[PDB]
Amino acid sequence: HHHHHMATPHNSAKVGDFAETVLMCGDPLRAKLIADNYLENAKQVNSVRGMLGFTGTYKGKPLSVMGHGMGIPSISIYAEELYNVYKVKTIIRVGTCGTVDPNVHVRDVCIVTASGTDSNVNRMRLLGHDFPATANFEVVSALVESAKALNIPTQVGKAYSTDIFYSKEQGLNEALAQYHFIAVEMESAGLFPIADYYGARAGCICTVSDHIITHESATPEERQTSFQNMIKIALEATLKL
Amino acid sequence: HHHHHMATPHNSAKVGDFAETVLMCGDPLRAKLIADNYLENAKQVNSVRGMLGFTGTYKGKPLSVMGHGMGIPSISIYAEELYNVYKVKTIIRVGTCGTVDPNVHVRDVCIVTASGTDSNVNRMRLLGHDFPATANFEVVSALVESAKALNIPTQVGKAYSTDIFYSKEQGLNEALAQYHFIAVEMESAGLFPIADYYGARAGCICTVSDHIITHESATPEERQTSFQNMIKIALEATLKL
Amino acid sequence: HHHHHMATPHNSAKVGDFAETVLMCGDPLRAKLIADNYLENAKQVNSVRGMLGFTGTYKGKPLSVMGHGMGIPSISIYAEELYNVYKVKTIIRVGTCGTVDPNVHVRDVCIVTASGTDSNVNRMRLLGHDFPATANFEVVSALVESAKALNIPTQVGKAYSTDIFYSKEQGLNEALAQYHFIAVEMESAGLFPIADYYGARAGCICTVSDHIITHESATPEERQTSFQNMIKIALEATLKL
Amino acid sequence: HHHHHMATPHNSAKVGDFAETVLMCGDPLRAKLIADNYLENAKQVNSVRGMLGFTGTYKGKPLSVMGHGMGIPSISIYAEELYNVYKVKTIIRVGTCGTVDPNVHVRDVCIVTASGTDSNVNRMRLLGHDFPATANFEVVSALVESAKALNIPTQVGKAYSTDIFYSKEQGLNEALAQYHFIAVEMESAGLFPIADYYGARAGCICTVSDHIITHESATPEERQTSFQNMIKIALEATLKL
Amino acid sequence: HHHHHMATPHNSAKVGDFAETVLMCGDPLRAKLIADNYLENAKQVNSVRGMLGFTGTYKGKPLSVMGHGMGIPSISIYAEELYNVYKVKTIIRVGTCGTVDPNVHVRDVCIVTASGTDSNVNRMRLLGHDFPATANFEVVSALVESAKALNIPTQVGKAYSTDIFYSKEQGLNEALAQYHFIAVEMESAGLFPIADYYGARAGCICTVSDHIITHESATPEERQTSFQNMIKIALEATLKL
Amino acid sequence: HHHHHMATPHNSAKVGDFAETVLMCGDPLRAKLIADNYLENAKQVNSVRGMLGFTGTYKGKPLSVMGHGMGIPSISIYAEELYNVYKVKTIIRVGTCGTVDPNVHVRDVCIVTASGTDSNVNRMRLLGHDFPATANFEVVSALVESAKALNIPTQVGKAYSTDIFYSKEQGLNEALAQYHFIAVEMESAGLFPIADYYGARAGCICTVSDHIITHESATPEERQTSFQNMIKIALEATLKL
Ligand SMILES: O=c1[nH]cnc2c1ncn2[C@@H]1O[C@H](CO)[C@@H](O)[C@H]1O
Ligand SMILES: O=c1[nH]cnc2c1ncn2[C@@H]1O[C@H](CO)[C@@H](O)[C@H]1O
Ligand SMILES: O=c1[nH]cnc2c1ncn2[C@@H]1O[C@H](CO)[C@@H](O)[C@H]1O
Ligand SMILES: O=c1[nH]cnc2c1ncn2[C@@H]1O[C@H](CO)[C@@H](O)[C@H]1O
Ligand SMILES: O=c1[nH]cnc2c1ncn2[C@@H]1O[C@H](CO)[C@@H](O)[C@H]1O
Ligand SMILES: O=c1[nH]cnc2c1ncn2[C@@H]1O[C@H](CO)[C@@H](O)[C@H]1O
Ligand SMILES: [Cl-]
Ligand SMILES: [Cl-]
Ligand SMILES: [Cl-]
Ligand SMILES: [Cl-]
Ligand SMILES: [Cl-]
Ligand SMILES: [Cl-]
Ligand SMILES: [Cl-]
Ligand SMILES: [Cl-]
Ligand SMILES: [Cl-]
Ligand SMILES: [Cl-]
Ligand SMILES: [Cl-]
Ligand SMILES: [Cl-]
Ligand SMILES: [Cl-]
Ligand SMILES: [Cl-]
Ligand SMILES: [Cl-]
Ligand SMILES: [Cl-]
Ligand SMILES: [Cl-]
Ligand SMILES: [Cl-]
Repeated sequence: HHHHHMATPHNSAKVGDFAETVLMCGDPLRAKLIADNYLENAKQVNSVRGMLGFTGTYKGKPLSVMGHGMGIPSISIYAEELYNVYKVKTIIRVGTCGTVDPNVHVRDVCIVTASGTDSNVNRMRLLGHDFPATANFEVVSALVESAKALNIPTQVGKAYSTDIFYSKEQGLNEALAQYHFIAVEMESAGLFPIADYYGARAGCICTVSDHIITHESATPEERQTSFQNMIKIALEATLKL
Repeated sequence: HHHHHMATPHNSAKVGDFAETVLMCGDPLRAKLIADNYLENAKQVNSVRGMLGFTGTYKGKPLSVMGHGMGIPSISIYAEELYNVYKVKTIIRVGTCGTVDPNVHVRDVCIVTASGTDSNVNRMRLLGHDFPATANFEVVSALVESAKALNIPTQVGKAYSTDIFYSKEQGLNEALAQYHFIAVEMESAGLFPIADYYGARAGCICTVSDHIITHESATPEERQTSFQNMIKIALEATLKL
Repeated sequence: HHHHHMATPHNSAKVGDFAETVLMCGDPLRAKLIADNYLENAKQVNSVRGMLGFTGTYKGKPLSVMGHGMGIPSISIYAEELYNVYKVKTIIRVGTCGTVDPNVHVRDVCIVTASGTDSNVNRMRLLGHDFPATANFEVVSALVESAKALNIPTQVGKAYSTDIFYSKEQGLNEALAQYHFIAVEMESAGLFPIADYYGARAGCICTVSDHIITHESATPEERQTSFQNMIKIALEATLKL
Repeated sequence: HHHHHMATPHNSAKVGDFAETVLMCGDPLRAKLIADNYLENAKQVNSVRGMLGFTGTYKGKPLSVMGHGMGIPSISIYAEELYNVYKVKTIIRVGTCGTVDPNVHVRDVCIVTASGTDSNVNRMRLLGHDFPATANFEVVSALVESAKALNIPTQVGKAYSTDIFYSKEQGLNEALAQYHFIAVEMESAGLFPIADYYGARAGCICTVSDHIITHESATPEERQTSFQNMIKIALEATLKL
Repeated sequence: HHHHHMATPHNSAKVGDFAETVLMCGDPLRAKLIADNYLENAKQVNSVRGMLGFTGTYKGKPLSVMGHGMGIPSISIYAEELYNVYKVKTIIRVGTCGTVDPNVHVRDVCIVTASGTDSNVNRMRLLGHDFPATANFEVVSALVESAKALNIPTQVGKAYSTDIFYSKEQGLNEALAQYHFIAVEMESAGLFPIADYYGARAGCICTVSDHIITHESATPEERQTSFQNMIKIALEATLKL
Repeated sequence: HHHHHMATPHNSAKVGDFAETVLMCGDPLRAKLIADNYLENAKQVNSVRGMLGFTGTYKGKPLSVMGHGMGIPSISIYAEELYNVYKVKTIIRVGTCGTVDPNVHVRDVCIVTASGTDSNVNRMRLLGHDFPATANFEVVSALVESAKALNIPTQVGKAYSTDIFYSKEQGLNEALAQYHFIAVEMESAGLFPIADYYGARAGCICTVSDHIITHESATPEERQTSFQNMIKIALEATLKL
């Protein structure tokens, strides 16, 4: 039939169709790959706007995975709905990033403790002041401990979520490196304050695809291996959450 | 084969695969509907991240149509690439919007002359000052004249592009209405300054899906009819551009 | 007698003494020149603070012309009063400007679609966000069509209204040129949002007196000819409004 | 002859035609009244844009008086030129103001020690920080001592220079009163930093025309008497400067 | 002798007189209490401005303790010097705080993951953007694990470092509670970015003295017991760092 | 006994223990030196946090002296309490400063008319606008006249109160010098608006310890002599207040 129930303007899943724990990545096609290779009992629960989402189990524990699109405004829509309408308790963003830090390398796995931003969305939430987009400590710890159990080294520290992929901003990379921001992406800084609003949990893990300073770049095969390592860390972390 | 050439990180189209004129809408599935119903000579030229794009002709004139995702950061990626890598000259954003204006109604067609925003991306381009995201006059005029020839009434005026769909901002709707902003969406304010940077052209036309104040809402069938009217205006406008 | 009725602190005209359409220029002595050479049935209706204003007819249609002084705060006083107390419907600012754009030349006529600014007055109107000072489309179109009928070429695009004539701001000219701002003046960005507040119309047309980058400068005779061309465009446009 | 030498775009006076000490008021017609009633040896030195200026002597000492128009951008043009081109050393702004302070009354004379503002012009001068627009102490003291010698009571304290005469700003009056701002005007905050830039001196004295809270208002005759008291204080102060 | 060597304007300690790990609290008299009750091998190494500092050992491991005064500017001076001149590697701020969170109680121990602020110091470090003042994960984890081993419950989450103890800011407490800020203090947000600049580590642990909403307040004896619990957690954590 | 009455969280003095006039300096040990050498009838009235305060008489007139610590947040606590709880009428800050002005020299005495800042505390008080931290004119005049009677030359003008002693800010010194800021310190800009809030008086006098540009620096003996000159000016000024 040409029409289905819509719980939100952006998601056709019914309440109850999402697990309490959700992995989100920017690319919905990567969400499908995760579901098709790591979940059992899996069903597709959303395809509105092509933003594929799936619910199943990982090692028997309910888990959903869904795309979030690119940028703070896009993840904010999807995450707000997940926490509010779908009653999700924990979201882990899984993704890729650039780096400027001189001691972070392509293929490294970065576990995000907090994320800076050039967006205004968090100033709007705290009377114009500085509101740190901060990962939940239990989520950070679950990711760190899972990586340790898997013998996968990790970088742990700050990300920077920009609204502008194609930066023209003189001095930005130098400041990010001086203060040891390890990951440049476009979303985490929008996710963490929404989790706070709902009394819920969020974190982020990313693999470095490109070094913005040295120009080093992971090949497609290296990116696949990096994502496999990262996704295994995230999946194992969900068992602790 | 498991790998194709990538002209950008987000688009597998080769240079030359996009026409000089492009319609963009947020929903890639709507881009497909536009291509499948209004273009001839059509081919799919991108599917990276599910962000479908197509190139063909409308009444014999080359025209592309592609999704842009939700929010300023997402459209900025895709539009920057279209102007820079693909040498596009004109982008018309086609979409839906809310309204707060007391004399704008659900199903109305809004032609955007400029768009306000709560994003920082334009302050970053003009030394922290106010940079109006302004549609190109030839594009605005082409849309206005096409609607006149089709006997479709239009509202012509300002939009507001927000980073936050799920607004919690007291007083925003009252200020938007007081100054007669006619459309609330999430993208135009990011598109117009990129067109300026490249010495190129952009505009936006949107149909009102929801009245944010009165709670009126277009049914699915009404939204389809509204989109048909709007897309015909946009398509006819491309013949003048 | 040493005292006359004052409808506002800045204007001795009685309500009804201003036509529904008004041209405003910064120099009150230029307002007098316009009245003395282009209006019939003309009377001086204000001289408070030397800010001369006149009401008569252009080709039989009621039209006023008045000075506005230099800068956003000055035009804001006079325009607020015109719309609020005097019930004016349409104001066209007529003036001179500088340019930094590499393809705009001294003596060019610029029709303003929107104006940026370094003033805070528009942030104050929209909860601290970006509020584009946007000309009314009917006014822009009337100016464009009048110039076409007169065979006078025009540049159509963005202005920048600064609070600081004597700029010391490194990088400003480069950013303005990069984004193709065509006119540098001091007032339009304050006028357009006031028109919006009152549900009324405004626009601006300016002639380039000086190229800020190349140092080219119109002679007094060239400025007179430029103003004659511009004023004829504006006057003819009022017949359409 | 239809053309005269222009030392600046806004002033036809030749260098040397302005005294080292200048009184400026917003209304050029008031500048004429001051010249015609208090100066000897007087000549009109500017009439561009109707912004009348005069040079003569007060009690034998060279003194100029000129209008400055309304608002920070207007006074900034004229004062920048006076200090830079005309080599002026001291400017005293003489004007009218409103008040919100519960212990300041209509007809009071206010001597300004510093002026707040809603303009961005001073942030632009100090890397975005707070730059207090501060009167020169010798000027303040000369005004205070002159008023004492004339037995004229004065209020001494902060002004607030707004870009928006027609305020719509909730809470502004309450904050201004809480911190004992004594005068509301539109110019001093732009004058004092320009004097600083040139290593020169500035101050301001104003008479209260209106109480913004109680709605009390000076009659025309009361405003004349107030201005007479204020101008005598300013004139006597110039003899000390 | 009336004069001693000064390695910095604020500290008479010689380089080498501070251990690589330092506890800092606002009250220098509390620093003395910590040294006199928990350190062996202890000596006073600074008394400039009364800002007492001490170096000794805790369970044999070198450890310093010093006051930092109240507010971001004060801690910034002392911490900058400790990392830069004294080559410190790890600073743990130990202190007291208020809370607004409905589920945080007087006497609770809060381990800070990141701290918001109303200061501009971090915007100045990151081109005007949002720079989250973020604790080092190893420090956070050491505090969490030490509290667990001591069977002391802890709250783990965000602090807010204000410049204004005596807040008059309507809506601040409501926003802080909505986003589950657990601790209100005046310093952590200045410490963490300095540690980042030096490639070093910092964290913060605080005990709740007052509930800002309910008005509950710890008695002097309760504050002593709370501080004893907190200091034992911090001291044990230093053995892991 | 291990516990005393606390009128505030930071001051054990009882109401009435502070005189209506107070000198404050950053270093509490310097407050003690002032009390021990210039006051009679003196008693120590506070030692909480080591922030020594004393009350006695100078030439028979009640006078207190107390430390304020370093930075705007610290002085704000102590001064707010002094005006609010202790009913103080006049505070003179006495301190040291740097200078960048080319005509200000080490050992000079600077009397502050107003102070700029990089803090947000004054924007928070005036709806986000520019609120000049302005000394009371009677206090400034008392300091100026006292220095004259003592034959001590003074510089009179603007200070700049920074949150960051260890500046890394390119261009700051050049802007401060261009606009003739004479003193760089960390506190005055926080004191003056608090005095305004309470309808009370404040000022500041400082001696130049270091020239930030030329690197000149006062020796310890020169700083002692400078402080003696400055404190005598301040003490004599209190007799006029
Ligand atoms: O260098 C980078 N900058 C910004 N985002 C990045 C970068 N590298 C990876 N991403 C991630 O991939 C998308 C953009 O291609 C964004 O969604 C972001 O999450
Ligand atoms: O009320 C509205 N606010 C913001 N965006 C809207 C609204 N109505 C339609 N859109 C449009 O649809 C997407 C969000 O659903 C956004 O991409 C925007 O373009
Ligand atoms: O380059 C320019 N900058 C700013 N304003 C200008 C410029 N050229 C012309 N005007 C116009 O003339 C007055 C100032 O002389 C301003 O009122 C503005 O409208
Ligand atoms: O209440 C007032 N607000 C703002 N400016 C005022 C006020 N009263 C007097 N002026 C003064 O008069 C002009 C405006 O009429 C401005 O130039 C200002 O200097
Ligand atoms: O509610 C509170 N607000 C701000 N700082 C606080 C609060 N409670 C404790 N502190 C802490 O104690 C000092 C101020 O008394 C500050 O140094 C801060 O660290
Ligand atoms: O150059 C300077 N910058 C900032 N503060 C200074 C300077 N010189 C003196 N002080 C003063 O001394 C303390 C810092 O050492 C601050 O409290 C300030 O009042
Ligand atoms: Cl992805
Ligand atoms: Cl589905
Ligand atoms: Cl990049
Ligand atoms: Cl769409
Ligand atoms: Cl494809
Ligand atoms: Cl909404
Ligand atoms: Cl003009
Ligand atoms: Cl008249
Ligand atoms: Cl210029
Ligand atoms: Cl006047
Ligand atoms: Cl003349
Ligand atoms: Cl008003
Ligand atoms: Cl403490
Ligand atoms: Cl010592
Ligand atoms: Cl509080
Ligand atoms: Cl001191
Ligand atoms: Cl005591
Ligand atoms: Cl410094």
